[PDB]
Amino acid sequence: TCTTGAGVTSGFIDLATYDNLDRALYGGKDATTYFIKEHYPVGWFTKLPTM
Amino acid sequence: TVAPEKHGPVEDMNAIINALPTKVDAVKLEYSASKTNRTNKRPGDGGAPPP
Repeated sequence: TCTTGAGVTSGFIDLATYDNLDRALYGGKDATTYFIKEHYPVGWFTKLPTM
Repeated sequence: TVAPEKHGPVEDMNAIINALPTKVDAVKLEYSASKTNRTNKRPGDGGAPPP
């Protein structure tokens, strides 16, 4: 492989690391994920100071 | 007068050989990641549609 090269593949070892504890904590079909933010609408309003 | 019998060393094999599939799972995950297309087949395109 490459030592000094800035490679992203080094994290594939961490990805492959997966045990019973990791299965219990992470994973799952219904498990939510980051990098994806759910968006919901909000009310339409305004504000202004008044004497 | 007899054919000599050859076997393994005095030390047990498993302690040296060991077994940990983290490397092969890392390789498989890297290959699966690289399976998806990562290059661009439309150079000189500008794939932003007009507003």
